Amino acid sequence: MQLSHRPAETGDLETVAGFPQDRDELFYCYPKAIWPFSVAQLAAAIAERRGSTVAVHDGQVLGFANFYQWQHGDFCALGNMMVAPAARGLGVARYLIGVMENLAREQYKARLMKISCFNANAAGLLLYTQLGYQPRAIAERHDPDGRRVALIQMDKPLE
Ligand SMILES: NC(=O)c1ccccc1C(=O)O
Repeated sequence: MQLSHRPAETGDLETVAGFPQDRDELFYCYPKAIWPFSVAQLAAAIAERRGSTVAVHDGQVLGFANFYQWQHGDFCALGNMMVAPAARGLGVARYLIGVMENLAREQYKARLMKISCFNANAAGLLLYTQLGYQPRAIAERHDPDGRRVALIQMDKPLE
């Protein structure tokens, strides 16, 4: 695994929009989106967010993330974390989170990163825990079927 990163580009959109594999996966990384995901929905998110970044290995875009909140001197909130199915479990999310932490520090002078994770996403909860994120609160959300879910709000200091 030899990873690099760069800002997302329009030519990346179809690849990245292909990463969520079902309605649940889309919900866990973009709960406002509607299944099926699309390039137009992804581009609309990018336009209203900051710091949209891809991770690349062996000439392939394998991961994407951005910030859905950003407050200079204060914090950023990581969003839209998506990884190519074949590249799951291989450190791509871990790598991108590190890159986004540096970007929050550098671009926003952030002292904290916030990550919100839906309760069903065990893999995310475990990874964010390995990376030093701590749970702070639990908020109620509703999934696309109107079922109540729990959004675990985590954070981590950035010095
Ligand atoms: N902004 C959110 O409500 C959210 C919550 C959990 C995971 C991802 C996101 C996201 O849209 O990026």
